[PDB]
Amino acid sequence: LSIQMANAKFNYGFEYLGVQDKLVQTPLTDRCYLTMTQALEARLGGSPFGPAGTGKTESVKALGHQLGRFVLVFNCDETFDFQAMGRIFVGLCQVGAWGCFDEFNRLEERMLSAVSQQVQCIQEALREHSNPNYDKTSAPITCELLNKQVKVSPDMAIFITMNPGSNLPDNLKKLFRSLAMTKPDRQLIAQVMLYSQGFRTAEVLANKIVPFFKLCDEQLSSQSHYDFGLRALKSVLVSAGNVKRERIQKIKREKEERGEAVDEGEIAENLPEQEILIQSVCETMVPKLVAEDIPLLFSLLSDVFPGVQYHRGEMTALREELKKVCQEMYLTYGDGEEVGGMWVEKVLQLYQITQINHGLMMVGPSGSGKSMAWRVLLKALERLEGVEGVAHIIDPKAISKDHLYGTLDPNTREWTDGLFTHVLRKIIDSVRGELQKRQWIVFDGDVDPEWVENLNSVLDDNKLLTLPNGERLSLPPNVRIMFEVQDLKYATLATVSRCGMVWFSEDVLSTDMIFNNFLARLRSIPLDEGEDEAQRRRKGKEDEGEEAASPMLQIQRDAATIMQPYFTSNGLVTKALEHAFQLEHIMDLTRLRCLGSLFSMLHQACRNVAQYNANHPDFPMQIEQLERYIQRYLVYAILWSLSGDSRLKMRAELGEYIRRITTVPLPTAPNIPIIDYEVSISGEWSPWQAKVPQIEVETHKVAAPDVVVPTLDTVRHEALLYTWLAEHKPLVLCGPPGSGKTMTLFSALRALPDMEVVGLNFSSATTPELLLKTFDHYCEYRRTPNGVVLAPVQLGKWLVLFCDEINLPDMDKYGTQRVISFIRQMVEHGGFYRTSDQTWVKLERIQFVGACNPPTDPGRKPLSHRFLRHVPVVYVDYPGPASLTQIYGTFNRAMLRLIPSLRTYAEPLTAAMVEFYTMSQERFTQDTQPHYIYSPREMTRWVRGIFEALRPLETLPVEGLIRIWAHEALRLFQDRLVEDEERRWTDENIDTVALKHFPNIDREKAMSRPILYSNWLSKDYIPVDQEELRDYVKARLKVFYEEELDVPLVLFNEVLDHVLRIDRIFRQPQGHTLSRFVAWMNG
Ligand SMILES: Nc1ncnc2c1ncn2[C@@H]1O[C@H](COP(=O)(O)OP(=O)(O)NP(=O)(O)O)[C@@H](O)[C@H]1O
Ligand SMILES: Nc1ncnc2c1ncn2[C@@H]1O[C@H](COP(=O)(O)OP(=O)(O)OP(=O)(O)O)[C@@H](O)[C@H]1O
Ligand SMILES: Nc1ncnc2c1ncn2[C@@H]1O[C@H](COP(=O)(O)OP(=O)(O)O)[C@@H](O)[C@H]1O
Ligand SMILES: [Mg+2]
Repeated sequence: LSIQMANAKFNYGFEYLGVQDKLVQTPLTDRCYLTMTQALEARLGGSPFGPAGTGKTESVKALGHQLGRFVLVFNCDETFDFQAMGRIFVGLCQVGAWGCFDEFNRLEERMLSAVSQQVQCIQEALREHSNPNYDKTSAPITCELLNKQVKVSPDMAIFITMNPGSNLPDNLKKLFRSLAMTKPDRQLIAQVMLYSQGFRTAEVLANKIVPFFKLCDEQLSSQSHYDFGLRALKSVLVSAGNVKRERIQKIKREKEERGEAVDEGEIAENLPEQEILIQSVCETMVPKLVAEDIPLLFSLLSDVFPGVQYHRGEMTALREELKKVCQEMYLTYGDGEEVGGMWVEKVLQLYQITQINHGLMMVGPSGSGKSMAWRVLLKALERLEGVEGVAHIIDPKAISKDHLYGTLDPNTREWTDGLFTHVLRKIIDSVRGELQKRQWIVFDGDVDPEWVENLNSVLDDNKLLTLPNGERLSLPPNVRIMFEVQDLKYATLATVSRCGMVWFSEDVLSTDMIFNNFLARLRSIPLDEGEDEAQRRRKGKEDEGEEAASPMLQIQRDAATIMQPYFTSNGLVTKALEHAFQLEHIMDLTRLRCLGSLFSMLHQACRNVAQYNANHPDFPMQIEQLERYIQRYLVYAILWSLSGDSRLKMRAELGEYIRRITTVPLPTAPNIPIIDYEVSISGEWSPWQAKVPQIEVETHKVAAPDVVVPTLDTVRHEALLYTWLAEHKPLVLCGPPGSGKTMTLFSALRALPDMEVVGLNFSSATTPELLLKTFDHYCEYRRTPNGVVLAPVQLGKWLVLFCDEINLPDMDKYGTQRVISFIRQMVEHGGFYRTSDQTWVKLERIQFVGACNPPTDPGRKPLSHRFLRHVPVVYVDYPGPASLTQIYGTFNRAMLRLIPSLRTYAEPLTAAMVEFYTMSQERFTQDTQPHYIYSPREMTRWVRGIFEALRPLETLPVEGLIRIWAHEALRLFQDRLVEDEERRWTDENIDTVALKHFPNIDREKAMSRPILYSNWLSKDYIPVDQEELRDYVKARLKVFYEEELDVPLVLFNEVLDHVLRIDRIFRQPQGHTLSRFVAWMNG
């Protein structure tokens, strides 16, 4: 066979090509064939250049296959095996075979230059053929490849596909003929391909569908997972042909069951082709469509296909099973355009995608029901198809890639299966008849290009996991690999293309569905039975005769009945949530975080009523008292769940709004926030300030009593702490530095009897290994018939992990914190995977409680929205004036117990320590300088300061106390200042505050301007004059010259002061050229 075109005359190399994709011979394809064959006749190379997805490489492949020549497409995107490319060029030259480089532009410059030199040598050797004088009876053509004279066959050729934006290297510009494949002719491809599927009308369908894809491309919002190129269009047309043939066979079988004669042409003639194509387009696109783009897509579809609509296929059996399972698991179900219609549609789309593809993804935002949709689908197909459904949930970023896929031991060769490989091997072996069962492996975590490299082969049509051990695991047809991801920001397009997709937009789960789920869970789940009765929930399909499973069920049912009016679609909770979303919060506010926090608080409310009934066995709670209590608690929990993450002013704003919209009475005191009030066990409100005792501290522990001085901010938060620890929810506390989250959390946790606090401090290098080490330290694994359970060694104690800085762990390159995802999988799935043995282990009595600083701070990072959904976040602002006054009044009263003559001045002093401090906090801010930061840590450092000036001294006058107070004020606040006028303001304001709070104390004796305190001159820490201190420091400096460093150091006014400040800080506890000098002097 000889294939000829214009001058070119090739011979057909009879190479077996299999069922290779045929290309519609469009005008651009004909032009490309013409120019490429002309170049090959001239022995020049071919360069079809153009935008991405314009048929370049596959047109070259089509031309090579038309002449029967072996084509070898070389990719040029981070997978370019250079070490084989010299060998591959030698093979191409010797055997005779074509080589095409897809996007040769994408090569790095070194790679580009080297391959360019190789191709230049080859093409010069090929061009040496073209001269006529060279007789080929004796012509051993050769080229220099791999330092060898390799013979070149004439049939061989090389093509280089380029992407403009550009040109070829200057080496090959003279040698390669270029062709612009700028725009393939979509209409003719669609026409020929639709006519290939048997569509009676193809010109109109092609001329409609082709502009529609372009219209979708421009109009719809840009998303990575969308694809409206020629590949997607051709896949849509194949699916349309399949739907058409299915309809032919449906009508045929319907007639055959009855009494009729069959002829395929008659049935095919009378059908709507537009409806079939539209059904295919919708079935293939709408699952991927974001909720914002679906009505735009339907509008464009109506415009391009007028008077044609897509009626969704009715799956009555699956829908009934879905209704049954949803009623079983306290989930709202709908039949479309109802409460929960979109979610039902999405789970049905998930079923379709699982049926078609063997790999799929769910790409909603956090809190859209993708995990619940998948679970409901599995448990519904359970009853529908009579096949047991099993789920293997893996958080892939939590585990390392090596343990995920198993690593070959570099020495003493032995294979250790990874977790995913262990699951696949277990399924393939089928020790328990796993092949009979249906198994879905769900990667429930962020997807990255690193851990999906081995999964690319599995997700593709190969369905073969290749391991470095050399074992090739074939995926059985029962296995389905699924993905849950909040987003696909860092996913390669290669991964997305292989997988089907269902986008679960956040407006698939309405607030009404979550409220219905909460109330249904309240009405049927006893809140004290826990996990022992959790199995029995499945024993009864309706639990008849078990309405009074406990008094807990009855009381919480009454509470739910009381709460129903406020949980409506336009109730108090909905409006409160909508307003709260307008407020700015230190952490990103998610809907389900607020809702889970509120549900936990209401759970604790009904628990409190149960406690009241237990403590009043004779006359338990009446329904009126219950109504008042729950009505007030709902407002209290609404505030503390929504505005709990905001400043006091915004909490007051939300309280004002609730006062505006609510019907429940609120307190009748004008200048008190609602958050300051508690709901007592009786329905009436009561201030929190009544529940905060005034205590007295010992002098021994005056500045570090690890017991928190009870203030308002401490009697509130601890209550909330308990309300969120009874439910085992992972509490988190945030706030500016020094606020007191760590002490408050430690005291609240240690106050409980059962809790065992384990103090972990997180940092940038912390990983899952830290938590695992803590578990091996305090906890242990035990085997049970249910499975492996991790438990604390101490029986009957709830072990809690304090994660002191949850924010600080560094993100990976792809915006995921490993330890945070690990904790997320624990708190959500109630366990993790032992990687060493590759098996699921369940936590029994493990909890997490975190502290943070706001994410705006430099070393911090924002937390994952999948993780922030579980944790309730509280914002501990600074204590403020009254709280500071109480906290440090107790400390000053303890401090003055040393000298009994100044006890009466304890309270006048404390207010001063507050007032000036607050004034500084209002005058100097972080904007002026980054280090102008004030907190209660200053005040303790004030207290401690005075303490270590008062501890050795046997007695003082009040003026001495004022002088020490002023000295510590200057040493803590004046030193940090940068500007001289600020220092002068501090000088004047210390005097103003002191004389305001200490009238009839003469200022001249009490506070002379040159305030210096030193311990070198005398044994005690008492004031001294400037000249004596100058002389002592000068003598010691002269000694220092000839001792450690032999250089002159001059003493001026502004260096003696720094020496004294450094020595002072050396004398305090936890006190953090001149530094070396003062360290030497003080030893
Ligand atoms: N109610 C209080 N009673 C006593 N001291 C308090 C109180 N509130 C705050 N403090 C002081 O606040 C300082 C900081 O408390 P601490 O909890 O130890 O730091 P922190 O809250 O963890 N700050 P950080 O961990 O950096 O975000 C300590 O010196 C406490 O004495
Ligand atoms: N069909 C439903 N009807 C009612 N409530 C539902 C339904 N589906 C989910 N919910 C509620 O919404 C919650 C979130 O569902 P799901 O756990 O599947 O979310 P998700 O989007 O996967 O979240 P995450 O980002 O935490 O992984 C469920 O715990 C349940 O409270
Ligand atoms: N003339 C054509 N006939 C049929 N299909 C085509 C034609 N041109 C392009 N295509 C399709 O468009 C897609 C283009 O991808 P490909 O040619 O591999 O990369 P690029 O076009 O970016 O060089 C292919 O899936 C191919 O099937
Ligand atoms: Mg999920």
